[PDB]
Amino acid sequence: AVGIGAVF
Amino acid sequence: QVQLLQSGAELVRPGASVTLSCKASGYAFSDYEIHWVKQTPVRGLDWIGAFDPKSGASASNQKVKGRAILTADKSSSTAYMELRSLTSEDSAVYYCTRLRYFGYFDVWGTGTTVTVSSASTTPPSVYPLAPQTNSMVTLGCLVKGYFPEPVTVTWNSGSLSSGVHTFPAVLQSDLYTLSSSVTVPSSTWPSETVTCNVAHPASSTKVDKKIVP
Amino acid sequence: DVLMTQTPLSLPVSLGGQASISCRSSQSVVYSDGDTYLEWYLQKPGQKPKLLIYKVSRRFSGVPDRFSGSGSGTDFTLKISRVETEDLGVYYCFQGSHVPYTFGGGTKLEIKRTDAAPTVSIFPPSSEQLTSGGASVVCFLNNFYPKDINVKWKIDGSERQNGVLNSWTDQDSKDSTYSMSSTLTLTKDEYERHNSYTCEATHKTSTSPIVKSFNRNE
Repeated sequence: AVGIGAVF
Repeated sequence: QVQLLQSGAELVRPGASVTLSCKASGYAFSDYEIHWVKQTPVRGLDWIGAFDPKSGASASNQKVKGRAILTADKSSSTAYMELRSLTSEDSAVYYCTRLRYFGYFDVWGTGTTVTVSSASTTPPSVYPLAPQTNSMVTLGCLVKGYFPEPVTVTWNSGSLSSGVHTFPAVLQSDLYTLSSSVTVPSSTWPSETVTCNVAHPASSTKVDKKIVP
Repeated sequence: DVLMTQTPLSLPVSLGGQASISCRSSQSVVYSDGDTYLEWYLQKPGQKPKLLIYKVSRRFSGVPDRFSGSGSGTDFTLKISRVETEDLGVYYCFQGSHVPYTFGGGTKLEIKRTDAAPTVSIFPPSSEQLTSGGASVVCFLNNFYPKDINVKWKIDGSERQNGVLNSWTDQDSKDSTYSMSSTLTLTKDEYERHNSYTCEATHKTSTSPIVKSFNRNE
């Protein structure tokens, strides 16, 4: 998965 | 030696809360998020939520919310998930697993079996099962009248691997019952001690029953 | 939200055969980094979930080459060659590109093997159970194939069908056989009002039943 914490 | 440790089981009254613990070892805690996945009895993985110790972010899937609070203790390298106002619809095995950014769920926890009921904890009553020649002896262990799931049954504290069948428990009138089978060479029994180890984490009870003729 | 339709629900394959699992998403699962975060997981009976495939076609460390993942847009495929007894379990596709992340419904791999007759063992109620008012007589029918089997209880020659509980193991991790326990539960008072207890198994293996017995007097 991407990770809920990676997009910022 | 990466590992994620969780409590064995939690019995929760309906409408109460539970706080699940997922503690990591063997790596830098803040470099991996901690995700929580709900497993339902026969199948179904369901992603509940996640916490990122690096950024402090939280997220949950929407069948649960108003009720899931995801935190983490970086001091103690521990993640926590709180689930409020529980119903029987929340009873399941909850797994924790780790995720590096753009990575994957490579390491999982043992899982915590959560049971939502008004009924009380009941430890099991463990009964020995003793009975051809030219044979191997099949022996048993009767684990009756416990609540809630699960129970772990081993033989010789894990030293008797092969020939062991643990049958799924059957629920009836708010009580569980299962049996465990083990087969050993006739030369070994009753010559060598064969002992049945029953563990019920919700009772925090552990019972040992030697199988005697 | 993003939806994950997995077919089939169970998948019979011969030992050494070829298996093919399909998973299909409601939308495209390409992420805003260019990659497609499609994963395949396996959960064996009584064990924690395990990772096999990530990034539609890439194999995780320690996963053999028999497992092959492929996908394009909304249609994804996991292929297992030369299926082993160790391949048994439920396989889940997983999308990790749009939160909330979602799993498929799962596909249960049931493997076909040769027929095996059950080994029957009968056990009288324990001394410890009787001294507290109860009496269960347990009958094990172990390592048989196929799954369908019938157990008949007889007390002093007359068939008894109430108070009997049946439960099947999952398919055996090692020899892909099934085992089954059946339990006739009595009070100590009714148990000691009869003498001979019989357990009768009929299975596709044989025409006449496999019978195990004991007598309370003996």
